[PDB]
Amino acid sequence: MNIFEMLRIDEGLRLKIYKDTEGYYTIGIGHLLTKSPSLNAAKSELDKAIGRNTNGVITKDEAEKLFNQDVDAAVRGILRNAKLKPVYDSLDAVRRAAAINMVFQMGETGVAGFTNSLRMLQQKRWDEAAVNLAKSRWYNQTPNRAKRVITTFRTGTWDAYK
Ligand SMILES: [Cl-]
Ligand SMILES: [Cl-]
Repeated sequence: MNIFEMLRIDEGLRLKIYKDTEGYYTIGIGHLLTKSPSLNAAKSELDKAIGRNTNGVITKDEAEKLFNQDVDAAVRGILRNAKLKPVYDSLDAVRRAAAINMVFQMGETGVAGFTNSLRMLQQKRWDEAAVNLAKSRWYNQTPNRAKRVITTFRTGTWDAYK
């Protein structure tokens, strides 16, 4: 298991513009196109992202190229963020994958607001972090995904994903 296979389980793969759990236009492997209610705005964001006239459909290769860029972008966002980077550096390889999953889902700014959880993760207080991570809109809106990510931070294994 790795970050790619993890996010592929959590996000799915859809080759046509769809709305995500929040109602936002999305395509591929959780690639958010726009928060705007306009499907025309989505299509135009999609065209720009892929570099051709898509009419709201992309191929598998194209969904995987977006995925690759997005995983890369989430890593680079962790490493440039003063609050995330120290936590990430302190973690083992499995729990690093959990931190990436969270940033991919909710952005660097969102994860950086989990101030208390980040401190507990940094101190390696796993059971405590997991309890605090769960007291969140994140956990209440997407409980099954959030449980898998929280289990990863708690155990340091891929058990929630097998
Ligand atoms: Cl893009
Ligand atoms: Cl969920």
